[PDB]
Amino acid sequence: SPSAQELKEQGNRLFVGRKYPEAAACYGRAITRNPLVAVYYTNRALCYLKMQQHEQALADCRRALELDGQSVKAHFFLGQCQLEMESYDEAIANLQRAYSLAKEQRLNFGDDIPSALRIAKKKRWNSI
Amino acid sequence: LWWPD
Ligand SMILES: [Cl-]
Ligand code: NA
Repeated sequence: SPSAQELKEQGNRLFVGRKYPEAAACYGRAITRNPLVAVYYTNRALCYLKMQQHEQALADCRRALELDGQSVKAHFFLGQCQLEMESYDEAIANLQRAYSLAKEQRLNFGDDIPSALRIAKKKRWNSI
Repeated sequence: LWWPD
């Protein structure tokens, strides 16, 4: 009878193995065991991005933010969802918030957040 | 960033 934490770890292993629907299902099993852990939802949202299920990813990001309003990954994945759904102004806001939160939390993701920001601004402009 | 936690 795997625990929530155990299922999260199994889902992580499937994700690295590129088994994205299987990983998403595993994170769902984790949520069943403990639905109050934001990371399970942001992990599943990442899977949904890999699966082109943007609306499903967005909903998971919203669940995560209800449980951890400071989640860098929740804001970043939300912005990535909104970018693919052509909501550029919201995408920029969420990616900027991810940047600020990562700075506040002393997290170093290299140029990954600035890079995404330039896409959303570039795409916002190219749409204009 | 692009990996699960
Ligand atoms: Cl990947
Ligand atoms: Na996509």
